[PDB]
Amino acid sequence: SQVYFDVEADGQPIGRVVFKLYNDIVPKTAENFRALCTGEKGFGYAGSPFHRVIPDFMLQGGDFTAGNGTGGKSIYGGKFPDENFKKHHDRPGLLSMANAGPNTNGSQFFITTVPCPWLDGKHVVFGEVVDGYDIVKKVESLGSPSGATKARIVVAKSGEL
Repeated sequence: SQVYFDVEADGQPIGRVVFKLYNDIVPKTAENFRALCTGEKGFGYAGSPFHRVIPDFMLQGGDFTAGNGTGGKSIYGGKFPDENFKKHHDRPGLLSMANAGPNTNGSQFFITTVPCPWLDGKHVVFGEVVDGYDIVKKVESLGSPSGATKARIVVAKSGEL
């Protein structure tokens, strides 16, 4: 599956980021993300913020309940188990699940901007950027060491190709 994000910084349009999901390696993790992009469950990522952007590290988002890192939920109810760890954080431009330790996957995710081998076996990798890596770069340059954002960066519209 390929899904997309239309990103905006303080009401202003930046561009569309397109992702391919590893639906034949991590089918349940890729499905959570796909369904949250389309909003077909009546809830999902449209309108949700990138609440934590660390330059030369990653972009963290997906909290569509509270917007600050404390919320969000998966399509299976609450949190779900780590599906597997077959893919590694070996290149920039990967989608990987945020969590609160083992088997606590919900809706939060991050996008890497550098190889992160120290996250292998801790975070489930389920996709990569196939188009718009330059909008990831623009968003990244809006962050800070602390993760605080210089602008309100929102996933204004999301969907599936």
